[PDB]
Amino acid sequence: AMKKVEDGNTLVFQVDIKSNKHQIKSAVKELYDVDALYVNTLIRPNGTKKAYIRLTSDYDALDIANRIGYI
Amino acid sequence: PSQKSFRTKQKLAKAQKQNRPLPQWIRLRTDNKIRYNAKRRHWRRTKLGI
Amino acid sequence: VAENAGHQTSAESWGTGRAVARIPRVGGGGTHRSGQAAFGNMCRGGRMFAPT
Amino acid sequence: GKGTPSLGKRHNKSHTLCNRCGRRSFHVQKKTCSSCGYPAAKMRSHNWALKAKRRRTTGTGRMAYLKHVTRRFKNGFQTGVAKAQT
Amino acid sequence: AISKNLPLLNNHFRKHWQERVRVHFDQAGKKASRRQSRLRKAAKIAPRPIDALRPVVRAPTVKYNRKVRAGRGFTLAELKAVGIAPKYARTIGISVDHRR
Amino acid sequence: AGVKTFELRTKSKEQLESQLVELKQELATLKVQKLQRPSLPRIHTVRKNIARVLTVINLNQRENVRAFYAGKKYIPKDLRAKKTRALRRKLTKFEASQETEKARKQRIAFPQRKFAIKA
RNA sequence: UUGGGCCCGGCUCUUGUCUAUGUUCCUUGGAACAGGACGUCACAGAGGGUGAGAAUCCCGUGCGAUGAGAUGACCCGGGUCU
RNA sequence: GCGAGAGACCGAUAGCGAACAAGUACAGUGAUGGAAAGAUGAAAAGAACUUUGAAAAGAGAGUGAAAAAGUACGUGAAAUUG
RNA sequence: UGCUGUAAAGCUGGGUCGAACGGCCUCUAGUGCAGAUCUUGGUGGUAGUAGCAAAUAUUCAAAUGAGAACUUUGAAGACUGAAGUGGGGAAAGGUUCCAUGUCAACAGCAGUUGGACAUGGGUUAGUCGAUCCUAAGAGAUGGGGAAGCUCCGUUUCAACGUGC
RNA sequence: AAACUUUCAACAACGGAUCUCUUGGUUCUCGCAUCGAUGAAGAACGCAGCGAAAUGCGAUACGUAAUAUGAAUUGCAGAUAUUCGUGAAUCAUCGAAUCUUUGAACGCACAUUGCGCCCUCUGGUAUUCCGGAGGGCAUGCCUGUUUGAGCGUCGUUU
Ligand SMILES: [Zn+2]
Repeated sequence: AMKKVEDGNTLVFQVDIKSNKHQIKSAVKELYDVDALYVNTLIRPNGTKKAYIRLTSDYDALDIANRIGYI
Repeated sequence: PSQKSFRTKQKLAKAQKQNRPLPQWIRLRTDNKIRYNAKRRHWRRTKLGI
Repeated sequence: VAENAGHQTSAESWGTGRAVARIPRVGGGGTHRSGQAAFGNMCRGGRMFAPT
Repeated sequence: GKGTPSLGKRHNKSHTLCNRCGRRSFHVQKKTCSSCGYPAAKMRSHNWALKAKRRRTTGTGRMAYLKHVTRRFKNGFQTGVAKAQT
Repeated sequence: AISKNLPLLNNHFRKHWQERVRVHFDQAGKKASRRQSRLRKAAKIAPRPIDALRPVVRAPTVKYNRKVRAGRGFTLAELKAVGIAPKYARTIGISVDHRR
Repeated sequence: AGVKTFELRTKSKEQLESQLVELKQELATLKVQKLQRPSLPRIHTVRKNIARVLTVINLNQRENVRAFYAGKKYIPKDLRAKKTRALRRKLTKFEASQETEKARKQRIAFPQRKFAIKA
């Protein structure tokens, strides 16, 4: 997941199973004030939903990851 | 198969999570009687029936 | 004793010709109870003779 | 070839999971559960299968609401809140 | 099936009789609870008596003519002779029988 | 053990919702740190704090609706008594005590007397 | 001969709190709750726990006492207002 | 069903099928079928340490009243075996 | 270790063991086993025996390791021979996928290897499918049967638009 | 004579009988009347600092409030936790709540996490399109309200 934060400007989040890409795009905007280029989602073999959120070029995903605090 | 329903895939997720060994700190509890997980399941041996 | 003790089985005799005693036996498969004798006062898990 | 060779041709499920009882007794083509009788309003149950009633009856689940009717009855079906002592 | 000089019996036990066997294990318990019910009923209405006054009547049939026993209620004529209305009589511990 | 429910009951709608938001970012921050600690028992305290603030918000809003409907003929069914289905179908005391004028005249005319014997 | 409404009681139900007398001496034992000696209480020598068979070590038991909540056109006794 | 008190009842192949994560594991397409399985010790005090061994283990040692109680645990019969 | 009794049996010495148990007068019964192709559990002889023989076929060296017929790498010898022992999929399975560690059990020899065991990781869609359509058919409604569970019927003896 | 076979004893095996226990069962008695459209019984999926099950619970998820009580919990860890106290633990009690997806199961459908429509608010240059939040839309029957239909029918006017 961290290779995507660096290379592809993509933030990887665990997301609620009931939420769609419209709600995920709004949520990252409201929580972290960041614009998503797209949201690619995925339901994992353990039953949880994973979201690949690529940010627009205006945002550097590595800076956002440090701000959240997991890198 | 690769083409599966959501309801099928949700049952297969629970079956994976129930197929773990016993956490070892549980054997240290007072009046503990469980020595191992007695409900293990191997894919080739016992089928899920889903 | 319970009125139905030893009689909560669908056991049926295999009949003769299978080299076993003609006592009723549990059907089905996949458990170790399957094929075991039932209903008899001589049988483990059967009902007692003349239940009280 | 009615034994081992014919047993190799089993890949078409006659039953799938039932929405009411979750048991894999829902006949696909009949659209009926052989266990609970879904989608009929009543639950399938027979007096010639007393052991089957044991397997699925009141007390075999959570009784998340009947748990507390006795305790609510014993208090006369109170309305209001408990009063703090002075 | 029929052997020796014995009386011929009529033992009516060819149905599923064992499903309808009532054994009165609760005879003493019912006696005690019946006594407690009787005390509660008496203490509720004391000093008013628990029993209504019953008449005395001849037992029917040529076999019980000689005996006399307690009836169910006093007739309307009998209460009329003592100047008590049946509606009033029922409220002062007297039993009424419109049928006799 | 987190926030005190009696302190929460003295707050307005705006203050309770503001504290709920602060608690949720704290829980979100803890879940990020849980990736590395990984054992972080404080998560339990914040989770029960969110439950308390949500409880107080819900309870406070429910006496407001109760006060609005107080004395009204029709109120929401979740604010009605929840005895049992059968006890709700039962006759009220007024309906159960209804009596015909013929039956009321006879009850009054012939009450059960109080008396004794042997005097 | 006689209507109705409340207020305190009683009854009924549930529930809280409270209560006698050895852990004295010797022996065995890892442990005394065993044996022996001297006792104590008992309206309590039911039962359970505690390192072995414990009334007296602990919880209880027995005896009652005293609070809280309920409930009742269709239980009664008083008040009190119509 | 809920709440109690009992017994010349059974005592783990008995008593409910189930004294245990039992209507569980498991079987069957399905209706359904359906087990086995309680006991170290008062207390893990569940054997530190040394040594041989790749390791499992063994031998010393240690704890314990007892290791003729080491979890493959009270007692430990017979068949069968060295 | 013996004693007593015709006997069923009773008592006793030694060893083992660890929490209850017996004699006598009576009461009571789910009260006595060699058999029932008895029941459940356990154990033998057979017996280190039958056997582990289809699908052409393996060998040398090095590495690893306590240990190599079987693991890895290299060299060779072979085979499937494109209607494959190749490369994908549908059904079915469900994590078997991948990496790391790992050998008690399992892989009817072995095992350092594994679809085993343990810990983690992994499945990204406006365009590929589902989703939509109707097929044989299934089946509500209005009705009509049926004591009823329900049966018939599919626009049907209907005032049928959640119309545009 | 060994070996081997058989018998016996001691010790060690195999196995789990016997003995002794017992938070279980069985039977009898006593007392009580309380499921659900205010959504039951049941099902599925989740929830713990570290849990697979059982137990509990429902995105407020091994629980929230309240009342009572009064120092724990415990296998380890840890307070932005607590101790002459609004205070540890507590399904002790329990009257306030929360209660996912369902299920008689109710917008339609369901081998699909498929497809609508209405109201209010809100984002995207929008009465119409796309997104989000909240609230709604089943059937039979009863009482009532409103709007209607029929030369079924009464009165009146050409
Ligand atoms: Zn079903």
